Amino acid sequence: SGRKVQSGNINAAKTIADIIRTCLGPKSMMKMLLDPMGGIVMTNDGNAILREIQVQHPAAKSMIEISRTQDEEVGDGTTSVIILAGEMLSVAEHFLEQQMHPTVVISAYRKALDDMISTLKKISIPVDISDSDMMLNIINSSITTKAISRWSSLACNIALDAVKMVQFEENGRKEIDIKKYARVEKIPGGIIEDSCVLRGVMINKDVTHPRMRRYIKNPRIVLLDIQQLCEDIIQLKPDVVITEKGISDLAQHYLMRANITAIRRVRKTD
Amino acid sequence: ASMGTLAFDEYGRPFLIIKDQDRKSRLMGLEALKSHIMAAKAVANTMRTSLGPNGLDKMMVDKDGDVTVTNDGATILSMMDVDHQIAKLMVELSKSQDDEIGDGTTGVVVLAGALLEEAEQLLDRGIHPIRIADGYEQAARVAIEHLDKISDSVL
Amino acid sequence: GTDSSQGIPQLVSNISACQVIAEAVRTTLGPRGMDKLIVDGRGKATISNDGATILKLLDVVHPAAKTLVDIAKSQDAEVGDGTTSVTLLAAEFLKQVKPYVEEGLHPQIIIRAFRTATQLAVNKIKEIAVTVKKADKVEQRKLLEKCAMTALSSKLISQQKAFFAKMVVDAVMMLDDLLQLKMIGIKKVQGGALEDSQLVAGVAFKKTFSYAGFEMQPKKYHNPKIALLNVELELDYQAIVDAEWNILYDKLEKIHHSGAKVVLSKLPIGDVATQYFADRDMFCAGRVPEEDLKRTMMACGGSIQTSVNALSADVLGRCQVFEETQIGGERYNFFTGCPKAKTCTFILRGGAEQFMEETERSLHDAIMIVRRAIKNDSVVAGGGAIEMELSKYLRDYSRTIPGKQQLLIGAYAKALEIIPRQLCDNAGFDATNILNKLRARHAQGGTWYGVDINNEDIADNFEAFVWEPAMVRINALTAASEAACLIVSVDETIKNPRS
Amino acid sequence: VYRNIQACKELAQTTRTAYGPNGMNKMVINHLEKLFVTNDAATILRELEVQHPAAKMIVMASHMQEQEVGDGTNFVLVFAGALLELAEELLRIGLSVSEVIEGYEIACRKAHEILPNLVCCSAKNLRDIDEVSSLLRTSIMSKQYGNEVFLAKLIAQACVSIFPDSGHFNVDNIRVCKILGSGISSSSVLHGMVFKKETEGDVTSVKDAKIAVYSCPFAEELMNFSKGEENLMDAQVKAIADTGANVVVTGGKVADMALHYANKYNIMLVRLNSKWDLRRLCKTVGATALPRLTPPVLEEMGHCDSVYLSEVGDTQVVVFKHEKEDGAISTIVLRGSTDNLMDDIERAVDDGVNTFKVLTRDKRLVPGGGATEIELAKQITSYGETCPGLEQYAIKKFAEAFEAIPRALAENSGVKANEVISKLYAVHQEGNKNVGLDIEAEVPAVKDMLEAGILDTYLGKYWAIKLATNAAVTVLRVDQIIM
Amino acid sequence: TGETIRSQNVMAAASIANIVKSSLGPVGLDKMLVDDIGDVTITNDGATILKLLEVEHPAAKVLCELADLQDKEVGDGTTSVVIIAAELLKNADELVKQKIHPTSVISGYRLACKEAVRYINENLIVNTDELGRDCLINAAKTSMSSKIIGINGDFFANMVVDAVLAIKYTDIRGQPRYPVNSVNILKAHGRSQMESMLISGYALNCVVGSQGMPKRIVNAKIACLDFSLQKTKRESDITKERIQKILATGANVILTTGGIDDMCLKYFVEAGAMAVRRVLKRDLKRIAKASGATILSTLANFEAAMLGQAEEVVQERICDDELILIKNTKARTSASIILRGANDFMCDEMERSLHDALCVVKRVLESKSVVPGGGAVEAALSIYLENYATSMGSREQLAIAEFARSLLVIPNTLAVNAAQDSTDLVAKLRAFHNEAQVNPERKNLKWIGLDLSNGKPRDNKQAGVFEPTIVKVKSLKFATEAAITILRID
Ligand SMILES: Nc1ncnc2c1ncn2[C@@H]1O[C@H](COP(=O)(O)OP(=O)(O)O)[C@@H](O)[C@H]1O
Ligand SMILES: Nc1ncnc2c1ncn2[C@@H]1O[C@H](COP(=O)(O)OP(=O)(O)O)[C@@H](O)[C@H]1O
Ligand SMILES: Nc1ncnc2c1ncn2[C@@H]1O[C@H](COP(=O)(O)OP(=O)(O)O)[C@@H](O)[C@H]1O
Ligand SMILES: Nc1ncnc2c1ncn2[C@@H]1O[C@H](COP(=O)(O)OP(=O)(O)O)[C@@H](O)[C@H]1O
Ligand SMILES: Nc1ncnc2c1ncn2[C@@H]1O[C@H](COP(=O)(O)OP(=O)(O)O)[C@@H](O)[C@H]1O
Repeated sequence: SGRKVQSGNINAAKTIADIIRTCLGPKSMMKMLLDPMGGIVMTNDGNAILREIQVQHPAAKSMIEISRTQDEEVGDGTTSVIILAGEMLSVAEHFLEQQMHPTVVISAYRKALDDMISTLKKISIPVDISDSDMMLNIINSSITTKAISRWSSLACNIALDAVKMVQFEENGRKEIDIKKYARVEKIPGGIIEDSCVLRGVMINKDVTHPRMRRYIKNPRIVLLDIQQLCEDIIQLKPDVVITEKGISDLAQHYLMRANITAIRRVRKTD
Repeated sequence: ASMGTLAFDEYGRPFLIIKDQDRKSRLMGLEALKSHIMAAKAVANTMRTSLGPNGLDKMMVDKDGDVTVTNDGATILSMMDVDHQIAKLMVELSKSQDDEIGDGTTGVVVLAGALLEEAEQLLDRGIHPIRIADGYEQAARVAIEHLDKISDSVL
Repeated sequence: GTDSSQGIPQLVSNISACQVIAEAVRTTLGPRGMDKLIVDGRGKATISNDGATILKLLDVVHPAAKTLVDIAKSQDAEVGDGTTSVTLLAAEFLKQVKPYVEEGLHPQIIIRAFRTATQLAVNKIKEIAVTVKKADKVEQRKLLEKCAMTALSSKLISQQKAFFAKMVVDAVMMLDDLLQLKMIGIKKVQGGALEDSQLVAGVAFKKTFSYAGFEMQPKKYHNPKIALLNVELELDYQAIVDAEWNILYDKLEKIHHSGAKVVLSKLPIGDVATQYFADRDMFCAGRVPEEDLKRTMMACGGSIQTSVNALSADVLGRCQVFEETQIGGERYNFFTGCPKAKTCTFILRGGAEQFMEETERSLHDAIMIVRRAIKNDSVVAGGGAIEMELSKYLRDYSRTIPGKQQLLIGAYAKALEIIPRQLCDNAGFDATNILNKLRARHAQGGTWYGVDINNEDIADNFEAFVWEPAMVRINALTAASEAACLIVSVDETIKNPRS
Repeated sequence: VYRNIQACKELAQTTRTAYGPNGMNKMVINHLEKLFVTNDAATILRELEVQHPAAKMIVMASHMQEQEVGDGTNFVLVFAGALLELAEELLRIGLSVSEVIEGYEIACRKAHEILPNLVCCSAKNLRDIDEVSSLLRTSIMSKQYGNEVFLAKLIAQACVSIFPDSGHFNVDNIRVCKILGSGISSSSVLHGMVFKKETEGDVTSVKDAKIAVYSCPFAEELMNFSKGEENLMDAQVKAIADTGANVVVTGGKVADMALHYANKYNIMLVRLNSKWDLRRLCKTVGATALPRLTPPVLEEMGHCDSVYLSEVGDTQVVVFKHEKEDGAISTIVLRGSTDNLMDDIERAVDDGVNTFKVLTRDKRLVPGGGATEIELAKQITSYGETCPGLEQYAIKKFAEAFEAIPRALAENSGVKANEVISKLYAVHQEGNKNVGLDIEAEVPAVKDMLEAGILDTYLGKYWAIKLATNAAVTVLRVDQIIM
Repeated sequence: TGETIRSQNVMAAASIANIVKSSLGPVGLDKMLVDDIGDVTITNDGATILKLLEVEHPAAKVLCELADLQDKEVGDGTTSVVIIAAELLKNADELVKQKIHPTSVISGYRLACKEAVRYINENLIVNTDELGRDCLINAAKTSMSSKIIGINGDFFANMVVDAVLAIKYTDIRGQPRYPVNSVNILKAHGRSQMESMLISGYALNCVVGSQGMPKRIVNAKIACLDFSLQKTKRESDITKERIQKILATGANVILTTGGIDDMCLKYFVEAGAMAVRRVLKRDLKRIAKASGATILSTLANFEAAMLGQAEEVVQERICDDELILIKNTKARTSASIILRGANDFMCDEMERSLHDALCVVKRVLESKSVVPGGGAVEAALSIYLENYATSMGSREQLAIAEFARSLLVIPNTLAVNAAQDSTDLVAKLRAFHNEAQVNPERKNLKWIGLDLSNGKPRDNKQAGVFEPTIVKVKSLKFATEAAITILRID
């Protein structure tokens, strides 16, 4: 108890902080993992090694979870956070030992972070938006030094369209964005240059029997989950209705009587 | 009871105060007095059977192995293996009585043992030894005047 | 196999050793205090109710214990017998500051607070001290006689105790030169009534087989003085045997020519030659005790001879008269009749053989109690009354001090309470109720209520004539506080063995 | 190298708590197993028989520091320990021993050339006994606690001001005579050298007296042997009384025949002489020892001018005064309960004497009580970032080592060191040099002590800083040795 | 092996206290709690700590359920009761160890508890009246302290206390009541936080249902509805008959939670109604109870009088936002607070501070009998009980004395958790309260406690650090009962 518990927490923190302190940068060293059966894997990624390693101390588990949840939040920097936290705790070593309460340390750290935010906002050189030259400079800065060195153009164009097909002007001016509504289609086959961008979602599923009309100049898609609903849809007569129930041939002709084209066996992901 | 107090610390860190109290012994007040009066039982009830005309003799052997049978109580208790200090004090009580009287060695030891035993079950009732000492001094003066009542002289 | 010598661990070890030292001699405080027979390991058991003697015979190896014992000895040699009190008080300070040093109270704060509380107590005691010296003490000595009563209260010897107190008090007026322990002694006499004890302006020493030469001395002699000789006097054939006879003849001639009434020789004088050595025509003795000598050079100046035929003016010098009478059927040897006989001996006349210890505990206290009453003027009610008053003052002043000194002074006040606690412990009464009543009465009712050893109840010990010198208490408390400060001021122990 | 650093760090930590007036006492058990209580760092370290050679180097550097400054050894230990423990983590960073050595040398030179910029010096001179006594309170507060400084300063300064001849001052003449008795307040000052004798046949008014120091101090056949012994003793005493000898000193006992022979020539029998006296008498009155009682010759014979017994302190002691310099020797008479607290008192007296001697070599003084330490630390750490290169880290670490001392003094006072050091460093920017730590307040408050007069010396501090830096540099250079 | 079982029970209680000791106070440290499966648990308050703590020893368990039953009564001070009980247990065990029989200990503890609880009633405060203005403001600011929002903080405190006192209920019992969910936060754009003023009633930022609303209508009957007025293809298309009937019943301002009608503008200007969308259900119930109405499952089958009314409705644009000022209804429950800034996210600190100020003001408004905070009460009882014991007389002197000493463990814990030196602060508190009774002139000094924001002695009656009397009384009684129950075990 006493200082010993905090010392244990922060030592367990420093250990997993400096276990991979070498693993960042364009010249990262490659770490060595072996399971207790002889299986061998050679890893160069901090997230992978932190995932595969097994540790028991609660502080280490908490910081590993912090890194893991920060991974999806921002992507890059997933190891710099761990290195920074470990180094800050290792320097707090010397103040914990000289008998000062953690409260003043927390206050000083919060003041330091408040200064951090302003200082970062100050020195940051401005950059414009969608201009090709420095955008490609950014691509070289971050996307390159990896296995897409000889295929950077496809990533560039995909990113350039992607940053423009997920715009959300919900509560401001396009400041809202998402990374999960992009209808990405990773289908193997052909040269890698076959990739392209198409405006609007597309679905891997369609009608089993294409003896029927699907394309209309004004597609009024309606979401839906017994023919009572089928002829109650006539309230407005949408041309296309998307549902999750199977359609028979007689049911398909009932849909035609209802001026709708339903779909079956489609997951919520679509 | 055993090992005194079993904490080994006040918070939980390694710590020690008494050197090997596990095989030592600590006595404070009543327990010590019980030890002394139990020694008094040992000496007195060993001594008692050599009293009166039907008083039998004793065989006592030291660590050397001396063969000794006697009938004078001071002689029985003279060379017996005395271990406890108050028992030894009773031994020189008998020695002094023999030196300045020469008779009645059996009486003093048995009387002291009886007084001390009755004092211990007095203490078992929760009474402090000063009162018992005062009452015993009063009993002593009463006995002395009673002896003086019926004294007699010879040639 | 536990090692603990770090600063705080060493401090707690030292003060725990002091606690053990106090626990050893807890129960010997007071007049009705009990004792323990301690054997030196040589077969000599020792009984002495005085705590100072117990520590003197005790041997402990801990450096903290050694320092505490040294401070106790220093207190012993200065005034009275407060060694038990000061040791208990210091140990109480330490055991009540245990829960303060155990969590981070720096020693210097404790030292400063202890000094402040000691000054507060030594200043607040002077507002309560009452002087009685002018209240008919030098003359009309009823109050001083009652002070003598208080040393021997509640005993059937009261009929003899009144006469013994008048005895010692008159001895005080005719020896009012700041009497000490060694200036007055006692001698044992077997047989006789207790009332028969009477004071002689001299010493008593029964003659033994190797003490005196022959009987029927000239008791009514105008100028008998002690003469000490460092030459043997008691009793190839024609070379050393005739030399021995010549030596005997010339020594006998020297004794006859000297004319000294009392003659002491360094070799023992055998009584088998009483008829052989009755021809000296004056008293001759030998194997003089050192105590008897030390009680005679200051009496009328006995001389020492250091030659074959040494003669001095003080072999037959000016001393008043010699006493030699049958005491209990056996003739003693009194070196009385001296112009400066500054040594009054109480003849222990009693029918109890084992009454020596009771006489020592009952006659040595009266002279000391009256001497301390005379020497100092301001006195305060004893029996823990002054301790309770000081505790109340320090407790009520601690809450008035803003700062870390508050808890330290509070613990100091709480530790000044053991004296009534220890007194009622040695009395055998349950401490809780008597201490409770004493504290409640002292805080609310009166400022001088103290413990009563006779009826075992709370009473105003000021009315019971329970006195004590204010200066003695002041210096005892100061010494205890200094001891506590020194023992708290320890950080590290360094031994660095030569081997 | 880390083992040497650990050893020096532990040694410094052992005696760190004794720094300043609020030093913890120490339980000192000597080789002969004797109780001893004290707080002086030199006493315990001189008793500490450490084993690590790096500890040997640092302790002998401290000894050299005490050689010509007389105090500050605790400071040099704390400072060197701080320097080494910071050098430990600097080496752990990955630096080289050499470059930190040059950095420390540069920092030491910078400190030496910036030190004389704190001028709070002596007022006018060593005279004005009261004023300089108020000045000399520094080491008195240092070793002895502040309770008794009021009298200790006066006793220590009145004695050293007896002989201010030609501006030359010496320490060996200053001695302290051990006189047990009443309380400390009864201690006083005297001129000369004090020791006691046995016999009472003493003459006070004595002219130039020749001191006779002894290297070796004190039926017919029976009568013949007694007469022969009498003749031999008479021959010995007449040999002693030759050449008109008037005073004789001896460490032996007395005898009735011996005193009769001494008074036959009307000569006092100085006996029970102290064991330390045999050669101090020779060095103080030009005396010499005698192999036995027959060969006192005038050529090998002492010479004292005044030999009279003094009853000061209610004790019979003979004091020698009006010597060849007529004021050189000047003793101090003490009074206390026991020798245990007497030792600290006399050590504080020695520290005061040494500081006064340093003042004789330098009338220039600097503020104390954490003032000058933090001032030098501020100056050096401000200069540090202005110096490009790798020596900058060593410079900041030297500054931190300066910072260490006020922290040690604070934690010895019992207050929170971090709070008081932060407050003091912050105030020192505008609350300039004269500010410093306050002892009395339990709250960590600062206090300007230019008015207080607690100002430590300049030359002593300069030499202490230089020698501690040199010691740290030397111990940093050694790499390893098998042990 | 095993001896003096009471000592082991006391040690277990002390361990339980030491687990929770450092977590007491707003600045108390957090704890990591680990179960068998390794779940994470971070908290400050000890109630949930003991809820999730895995206790094993029986005597410690007893303290666990005593703390639990303390929680069910007042929901606060469980840490304090546990710490007080542990301190009392260790003191009483010590007293036994110097051979005072525990029956006197129990009697003295009961007597001291009665004396202290009687002393509380004679030294409490009832200043939480209509005249308490500055104390309320500074208490709210202490709750809001350590925030930059304090530049305009005084105005926020004034408006929030005015809103909470105006919204005060009047129940059947008569004691003041306040609905927490009635008031809510509302973001704003444009001018900064320095201009965030009071809103007299609940306002919803939605489409302008009827801009031609009079500034103060004679009667505004609020008719909240869930059915939308949308045209389809007792009426086939629910657009006209429902609204016409609800208007004919008497309702004036008819509210539909769903979407608006295409032609509803003409209907809503001639009937004094408006269709306001995105009505929060937690706020729909609040406005229904403010007007006095209830949510309608369906309008089909009440509406003439069941639907509540208001005496004015304002339709104006405030700080670049048009709000539906359905304010001053039949019952004063409709209220809202405007938060001026850019968005909800960066204003989390100010809305949290407003919420905590609301909570503390609602706590101090009810339970008019109140006591000073910051350890003032503990110091006052420690001053009372020591003297009372000394004046009591019987064998229970030391029991009450150690009770008084144990009542000063809470200030020590507060001082430690505030990083200040514990002994100095508790000594300052006790010395300050010394003259609060010794000198009758310093009668107002009784309300001296710790200033947790800095760690200094300061009056808290003015500072407003307040606790209900019932909470502390029941806390002390529960602690004493637990102490008696444990000490009666051997
Ligand atoms: N070629 C490079 N030259 C200089 N710095 C680089 C280079 N590549 C990456 N970095 C730096 O390394 C840091 C970490 O980025 P990186 O290692 O790519 O991902 P992560 O932060 O997830 O480890 C970045 O802040 C960046 O500034
Ligand atoms: N014939 C007897 N009848 C009754 N009592 C006897 C007789 N002989 C001895 N006694 C008792 O035995 C006691 C002790 O005698 P004993 O043990 O033989 O020697 P001692 O008197 O030395 O102890 C005496 O007190 C005496 O009263
Ligand atoms: N008759 C008495 N009644 C009560 N207390 C007494 C009596 N006589 C002496 N005392 C107490 O004894 C104490 C002195 O004991 P002390 O001489 O210190 O014992 P020791 O000689 O063992 O140290 C005093 O404080 C006094 O209160
Ligand atoms: N009254 C005082 N207040 C603050 N500091 C003091 C005081 N008296 C002495 N000091 C400091 O104590 C230091 C010396 O103490 P110490 O290390 O114990 O002995 P030494 O003089 O041998 O170094 C000095 O540097 C001085 O600044
Ligand atoms: N700002 C403050 N300053 C001083 N004391 C406070 C403050 N806020 C709360 N307290 C104290 O905290 C105590 C309640 O804390 P705690 O027992 O941890 O709450 P809970 O019982 O809900 O866990 C109250 O008695 C109160 O005196």
